[PDB]
Amino acid sequence: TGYDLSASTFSPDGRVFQVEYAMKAVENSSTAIGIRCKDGVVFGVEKLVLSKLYEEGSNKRLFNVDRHVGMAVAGLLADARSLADIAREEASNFRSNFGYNIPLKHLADRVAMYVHAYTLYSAVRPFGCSFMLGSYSVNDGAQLYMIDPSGVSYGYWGCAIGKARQAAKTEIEKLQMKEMTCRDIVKEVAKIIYIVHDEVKDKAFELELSWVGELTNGRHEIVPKDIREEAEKYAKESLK
Amino acid sequence: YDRGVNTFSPEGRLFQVEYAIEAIKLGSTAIGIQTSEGVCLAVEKRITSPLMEPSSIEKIVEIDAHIGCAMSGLIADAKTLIDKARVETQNHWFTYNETMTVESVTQAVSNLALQFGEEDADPGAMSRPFGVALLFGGVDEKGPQLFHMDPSGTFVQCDARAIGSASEGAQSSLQEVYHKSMTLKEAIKSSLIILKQVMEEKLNATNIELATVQPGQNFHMFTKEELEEVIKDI
Amino acid sequence: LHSLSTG
Amino acid sequence: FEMARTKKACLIFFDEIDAIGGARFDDGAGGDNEVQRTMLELINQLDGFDPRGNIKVLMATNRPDTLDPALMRPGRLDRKIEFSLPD
Amino acid sequence: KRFDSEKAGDREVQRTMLELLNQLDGFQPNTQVKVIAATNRVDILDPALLRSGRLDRKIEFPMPNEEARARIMQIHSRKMNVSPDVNYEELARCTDDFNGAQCKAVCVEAGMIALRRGATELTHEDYMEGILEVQAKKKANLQYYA
Amino acid sequence: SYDRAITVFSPDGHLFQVEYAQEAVKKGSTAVGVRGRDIVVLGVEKKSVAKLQDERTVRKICALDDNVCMAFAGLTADARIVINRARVECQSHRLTVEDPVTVEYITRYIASLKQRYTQSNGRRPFGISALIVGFDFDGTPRLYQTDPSGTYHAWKANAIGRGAKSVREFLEKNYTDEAIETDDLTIKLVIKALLEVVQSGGKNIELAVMRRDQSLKILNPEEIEKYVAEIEKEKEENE
Amino acid sequence: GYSFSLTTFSPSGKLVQIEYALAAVAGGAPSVGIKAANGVVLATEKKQKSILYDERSVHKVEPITKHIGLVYSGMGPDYRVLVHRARKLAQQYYLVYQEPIPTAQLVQRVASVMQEYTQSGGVRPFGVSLLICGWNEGRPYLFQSDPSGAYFAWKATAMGKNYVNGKTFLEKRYNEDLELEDAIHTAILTLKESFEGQMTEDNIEVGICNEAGFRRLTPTEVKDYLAAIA
Amino acid sequence: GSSAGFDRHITIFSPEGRLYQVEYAFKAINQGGLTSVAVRGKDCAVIVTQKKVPDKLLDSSTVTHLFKITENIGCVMTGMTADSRSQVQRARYEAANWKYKYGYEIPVDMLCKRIADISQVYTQNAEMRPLGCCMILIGIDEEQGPQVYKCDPAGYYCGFKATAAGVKQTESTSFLEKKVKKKFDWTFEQTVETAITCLSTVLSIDFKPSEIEVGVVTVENPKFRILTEAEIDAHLVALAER
Amino acid sequence: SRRYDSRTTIFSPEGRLYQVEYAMEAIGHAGTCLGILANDGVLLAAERRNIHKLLDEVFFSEKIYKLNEDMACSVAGITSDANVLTNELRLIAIPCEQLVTALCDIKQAYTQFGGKRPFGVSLLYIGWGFQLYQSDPSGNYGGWKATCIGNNSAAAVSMLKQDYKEGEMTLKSALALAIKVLNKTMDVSKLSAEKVEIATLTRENGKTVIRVLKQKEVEQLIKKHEEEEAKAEREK
Amino acid sequence: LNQMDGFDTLHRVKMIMATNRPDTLDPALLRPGRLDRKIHIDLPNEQARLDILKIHAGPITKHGEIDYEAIVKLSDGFNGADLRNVCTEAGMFAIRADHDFVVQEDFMKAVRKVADSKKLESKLDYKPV
Amino acid sequence: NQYDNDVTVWSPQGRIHQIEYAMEAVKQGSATVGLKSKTHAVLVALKRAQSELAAHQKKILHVDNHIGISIAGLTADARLLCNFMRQECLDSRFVFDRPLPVSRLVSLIGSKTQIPTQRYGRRPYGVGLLIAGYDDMGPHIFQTCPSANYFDCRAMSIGARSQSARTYLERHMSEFMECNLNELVKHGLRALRETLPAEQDLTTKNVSIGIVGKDLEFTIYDDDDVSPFLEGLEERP
Repeated sequence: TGYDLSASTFSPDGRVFQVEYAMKAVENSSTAIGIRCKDGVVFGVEKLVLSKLYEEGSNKRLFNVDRHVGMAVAGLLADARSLADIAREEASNFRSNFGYNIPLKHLADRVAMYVHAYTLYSAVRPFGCSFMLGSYSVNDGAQLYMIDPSGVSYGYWGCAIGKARQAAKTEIEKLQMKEMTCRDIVKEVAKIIYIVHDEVKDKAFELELSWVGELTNGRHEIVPKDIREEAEKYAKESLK
Repeated sequence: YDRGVNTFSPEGRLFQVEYAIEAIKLGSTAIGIQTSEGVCLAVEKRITSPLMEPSSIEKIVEIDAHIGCAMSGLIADAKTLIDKARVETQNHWFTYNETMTVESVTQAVSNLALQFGEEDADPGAMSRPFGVALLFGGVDEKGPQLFHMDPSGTFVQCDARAIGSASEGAQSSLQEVYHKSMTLKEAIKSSLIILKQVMEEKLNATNIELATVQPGQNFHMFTKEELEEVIKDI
Repeated sequence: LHSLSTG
Repeated sequence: FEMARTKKACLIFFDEIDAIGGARFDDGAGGDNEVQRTMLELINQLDGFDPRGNIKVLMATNRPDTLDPALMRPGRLDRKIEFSLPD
Repeated sequence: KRFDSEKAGDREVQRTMLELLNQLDGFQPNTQVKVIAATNRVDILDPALLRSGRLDRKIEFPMPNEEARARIMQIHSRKMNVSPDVNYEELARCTDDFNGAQCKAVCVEAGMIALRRGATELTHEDYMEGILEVQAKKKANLQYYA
Repeated sequence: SYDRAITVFSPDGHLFQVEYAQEAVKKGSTAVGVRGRDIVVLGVEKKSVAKLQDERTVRKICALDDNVCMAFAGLTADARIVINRARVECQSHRLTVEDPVTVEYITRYIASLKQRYTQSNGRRPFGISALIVGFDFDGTPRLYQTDPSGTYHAWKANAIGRGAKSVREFLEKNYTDEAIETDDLTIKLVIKALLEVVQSGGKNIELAVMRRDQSLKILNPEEIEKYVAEIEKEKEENE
Repeated sequence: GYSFSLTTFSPSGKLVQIEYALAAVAGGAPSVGIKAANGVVLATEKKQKSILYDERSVHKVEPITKHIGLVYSGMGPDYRVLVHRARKLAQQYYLVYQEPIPTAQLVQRVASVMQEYTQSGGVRPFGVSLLICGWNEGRPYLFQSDPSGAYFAWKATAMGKNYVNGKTFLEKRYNEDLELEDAIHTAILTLKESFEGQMTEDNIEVGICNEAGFRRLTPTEVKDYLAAIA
Repeated sequence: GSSAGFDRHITIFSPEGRLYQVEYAFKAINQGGLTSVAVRGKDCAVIVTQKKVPDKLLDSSTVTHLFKITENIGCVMTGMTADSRSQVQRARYEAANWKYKYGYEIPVDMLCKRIADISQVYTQNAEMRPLGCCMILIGIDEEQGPQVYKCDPAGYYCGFKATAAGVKQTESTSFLEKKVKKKFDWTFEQTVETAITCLSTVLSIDFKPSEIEVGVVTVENPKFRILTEAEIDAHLVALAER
Repeated sequence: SRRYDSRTTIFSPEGRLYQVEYAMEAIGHAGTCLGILANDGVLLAAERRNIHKLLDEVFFSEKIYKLNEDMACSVAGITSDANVLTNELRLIAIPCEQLVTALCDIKQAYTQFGGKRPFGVSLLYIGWGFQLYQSDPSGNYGGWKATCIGNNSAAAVSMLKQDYKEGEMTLKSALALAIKVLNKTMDVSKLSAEKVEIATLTRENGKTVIRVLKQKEVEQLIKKHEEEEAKAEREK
Repeated sequence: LNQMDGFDTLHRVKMIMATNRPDTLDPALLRPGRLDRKIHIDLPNEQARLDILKIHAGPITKHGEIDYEAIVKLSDGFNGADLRNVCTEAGMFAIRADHDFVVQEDFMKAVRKVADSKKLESKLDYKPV
Repeated sequence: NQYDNDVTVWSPQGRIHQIEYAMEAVKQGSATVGLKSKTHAVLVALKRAQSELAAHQKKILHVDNHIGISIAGLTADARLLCNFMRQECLDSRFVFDRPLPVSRLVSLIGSKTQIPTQRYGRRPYGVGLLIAGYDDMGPHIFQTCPSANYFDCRAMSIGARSQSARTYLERHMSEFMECNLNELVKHGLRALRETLPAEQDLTTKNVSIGIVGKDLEFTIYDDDDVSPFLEGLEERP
């Protein structure tokens, strides 16, 4: 019909269909969840292996846009890495100009505006990835924001992006995240990721775990392998 | 039309590149042969009128004292590639006091291909691929060498390669008559024989161009007398 | 100019 | 297709199938709705709930890019023979 | 979908659709007849037809994934004399963006090719080469790549 | 800046914009160039000669330099730009090399400019074909033809424009060494070739010659009328 | 931005986008410009769709210099852009020449901008017609600049909705001996003929240019002039 | 509703002189499903908007269509959230630039005048689409007093005694017009109650002090403040008891 | 971007530039403009289409503009593009042919690259010997003794071709010819002075004088022409 | 049209007409002389969605607290058939887990599934002209 | 056919068809296999010749002293990417006096190849790369796609009929780590054999082997130097 070929064209119902197609690109990817607990934020990713040939760590959907901010992506991994570099340069510029670590609210509001800059012109296409930025600090506290292809950044307690986003949100709502700590939230994130995974459909997934909280002194790091394996065992046992 | 120049077909083909490759089949037939005694380049002038001067139809070009080029297709498009070859050469000599490898010249010319675009391009950037096919022939440390270049920027060394309108039949004849250990005179005679059987007109010392790059000797365009000497046989 | 725009 | 099924073996040739085989679209108005219904009926006859029978169809078109994806699907057009220009 | 026009329109087919809508969920609640519908383009349907009283469950049928493609090929190779060396997993890996009909056509064309060379048993090469036929890739001389 | 590929390859392998420019040339007035022994002659059909038209301003034969002049066929406005660029480069080459340009050099520059306009973003090809005649530094007369594609060739005699095919056919038959023995015979050959297409006669012929070590000389209408009278007289004795 | 012209010549030799911009102009609020012997009057129908709109917040009749003013018919935002452009051009002329720009020169520059928007790449013509009133050399000046960038010197004219009948009314109601107050009366009558409902001191905007310069009439003065009508 | 060419795909005129892309941008405002109401009083201006939190997972502290453009100027955004954030950031930049270049706080009318000038370019150049958002700015002026300005995708702008944007813009406009016809210079409490009553009556929600955001500016303190849930609850109880 | 591009500067399959032809069609609907050369001066006679009774008359001329101290021009087509071209003409300005060549170079460049629509304006230039030139949107210019552009240009050119005695004209005979032609080209059977615009360029005291005739002089010319036509009718 | 409002006045006969596309109706039919009132049966609001959910979840066998408010919050844009479908899908999730009752989690899954299925529906905002 | 003409047009299914079309260019290219061990990373490329009178097109390019690639697809785009990577590796030496890590180089190339996949009038690089390198982290095999998405693979294979090589690599992936260099090269050659038709066989003319190791510089072996690797493997069944 011609109303969806460009992002600079409005539909007669006032909707930019290119942005919606970019959102569907995100909805076609595997589910990544993130839960903001009492003393940090925990990111979990159901990173499927498309073949046994890829090494353990390829296509890392958990990024480190700063020393205190982690990024969980879902959708086009090339656009995801481009946005990860954009966020990295935004945090670097914030540190080089103002002299301190960028607040998660400001980093989210800046990367979201960079994303929105690609939803107005026919010279470019909207980003085909949605990403969650999570951080923790003693002053600001645990923060978790999600940014979609349109550029809408919203703070969250528990969020999920991917094809099993609704089921993951339903499982997340059962949690009393506002009271429990990271050491339990990692186990629950593993349980949710294992629950929403579809073994008869695309199978053989890897659990990518990361966190940022007071137990890491406000530093985003990959969850240690021992804790990750304990969470994996708990998640497998929870499936009976 | 709706398509841009930098558009991929569902089969993975660059549309404009394939369309430029189709332009060579309308060009005149050129035949290059590489032998241990040298590189022989031949091309048909395809004279369209007795009034046209054959000497002005230059389709074999001195790239440098050790390298020549035979072009087929859109000859006007080949002028830019020839100029870049002749300027890129003597720039290697300027900085290193040595003649370029034929492979290096062909690679430098190949880098020009695919350097076209519509948006996000320089004002001097080209708009379409070069609808010409080039046959570089020269002498370097690796002895005589013949390279074929096509509008896709894919250059490859060839023992004996035929481009142009009669590329298929001339290539088949080259495969039938080429052996690795043969003299340059045999190569010239075989190329002339293959040309004579594919020309629309009758072969004479005026409607064809012959050139040779031999070790020791320089690039040499065959004169009318030299052409008649080898044509008088066949 | 500024006054005209503002008033 | 009813009279084609009254024969043990039958061939149907659809010359210039792009006349009715165009892809379905919604242009606000009733753009090519009836022709789309004809194409849908042809598709249902080719591969639907009921078996087609011993009918082997054959369509020729110079505009295959305009054909509906459901018509260009195996089970309705299993073989796609390209009549490219001769070498 | 119904539309508003001043000059012409397909009001008769819309009347038939409105009768269908009334039958599905209208004045007389018919709760003894089950209704199943199928379509390729749900974006064309009238929103009154996609209602949650007429079509409660709208099941999406996706492209068969790798395991599904292998399963479909195995299903359609049951009545076929296939050698015990075909790698249906490899065939599934080679059939990206193939629907179930194309997966069945892969087996059909493999049988075609096995008959073409006179073999009485289908080999993995027959399936691999019939994948090319089902792909229907246009003829290309792209031997200058790499 | 407008950066769109105006000239792109057709699926057939053709540059359709170049072919359309050549068609625009084919819609132009017939220009004939003949390279003689010591003279080069350029005769252009004047299309229609309105009595109110200042014939000085509408001139399809223009001298690029003191030794080079060209006659075009095609879009007059494009031809003016090509002529101006060629004149500027002729002056630049004279400044640099301290030698008047050769016919090959200016022809090559014109063809290269045309090819650049057939391969640049946002530019349509020049819709003119040129017949460039002149004398080299050694006194050799030279005639060259360039087309909108950017390909140029040397010709003993040639014609461009609407009547190009028939005039070239005539020239292929009557261009002989005897026919170019003298300047008068060369001019008569040019006028005959133009009369093969021109209907009214000498009224629609603008003829300009160039002799060795001389500037371009435009023939006055009475001279062309005298030449046409000579050809008409010679026609009778051959019957 | 696009580098290709969005306004092109139709096969019938018409700049179609300019005609469509003129059609947009003809759908705007009526505007009347009358050049009297001692000044010019620009009147317009500044009618809102609700009382919630602040009538005095935005003005359709805006000054450009101390002696030049504009009133538009067409699209509001385009007129605001052209108002800023006209003011900037007037400031440039004043800075160069240390003298307020003549009305004709400002009209020419503004029309040049409007034409530039009919030929430049990736832009549409302004959907406004500008009535420009000024006072120079002890003489009044009235001009109309259309979307195409063409300017006309008008003794009296009307633009916008019902502008043809307004023009016909002005032919039978204007003479060169009119005074400024009678010109205001005639302009208010011209608006009233195309007006629907009643004209209050707030739903129309009137400005006048005389030897004292250009000034937009306050609502009280418009109220007095309207009470003069009835 | 005639069309000719790309008049529905880019901001060029239709045969009847309409910019369909701008009208579609206007329709994009209702895509968010939210309605905002701004009411101006004798010495105060109030913006109220419904905040929707579909699930407890969403951090309700971040779902805010009320943005503090400057200390003395506030705004409420209606429409696409990303375009709303873009317009808010641009308005903040323009306010800061005005303060730097001219030395005094930007007037509320001029802020939306500049924003509408920015958004008019989107309706003239074809390479970009208009922002599908509507800004309502409120602020206390030095002399004019309270000021409310709606600021639409077309580059149109006007002052308002009371305006509304979003899905229920017309019903709220009718309600506020009926209230204004009574010609009462409302006090601060009266303006807040009028805005809350407009939103509630039009939406029929019977608000709780967690479903609406209220931001006020008053002459006594010419600063934009977002009312807390207790402050909103006070007005809700006052409305309920009457 | 490619979707919305109209490709103004391209070649049609027949070798024509459609935008240039459409601009010429636009000029064909413009006001009639005449240019006549004489032995002592040149004249431009443009039909005035801005003939509304409420149109103020403040400008020195409507379609006739002064480019320099030696030249004048008249336009047919889009008036705003005419203003742009005349401003550029004044900026460039000099021999008449050089000025026409420069403006035509700009006009041609607009038809070769840039993607913009061409200047839909045809110009008639008069200057000082005395010379008259005509330029088209394509950038193709040509000198003339008598020429016409705009409405009924073909009929005017035929009338001049039949009536223009080459070489033997003064300013008076050329003015009479201009009135005679304009009477037939315009649909008005009377051709009042308010619907025409005559400007003459002549060499006086070694200086170029470009003067637009007053309405009284034009009425005198019309009266003389109608009296001569009545005298011709006296024969029949 | 001649029967609703024509030459013969209609006495003691009332006409109720229902449509979900009133934009396509003939202007004479929509004329207030024939269709005097135009009652907009709009999509349910929060309280209306709560009422419809309580109506349709009434006969559903449940144990545990049922927070209808959460389903209302996540039911934005739903219609009455949407909420009946929410109850039906909650019961269907109960059946799929082999249960004789419905809990709040089943309602959560049902409402999210119905919201997902709502993305295929085109424009519904149609009003008489 | 309206959603596939440009790289900035999202299809309604959330796919960019121009990117997939560029990805098919790699599938049109000749097969190549890159596999790594505990200490080595090797690439085996099956060169193709347009005609038997023309040389086989080179597929393995030397990028740096420790990094070398195998190309599949457009040779000119491959040369552009190889020049970019050579320049990046050279700049790393010029700045930090250290080799550029392979993981940190593939990231730069995946960021470079992503820019054309988002801007109007640009096209994705119609070349797929198999990068074999060695660094402090050991050997690395990376696969770079026209979609600008790269994978860190234990053993990858791209090109025409490369999925048979993928199957062979998956079958024998367990023994890649502990095998020596000769066994690794034999595994690569055996994997590449699966991409050939039944009648074809690996010869010196159409096999190129690029090897990088802990103490071994990246070296490319051709017809004369491939024989010490080819003669060991036995004839396939």
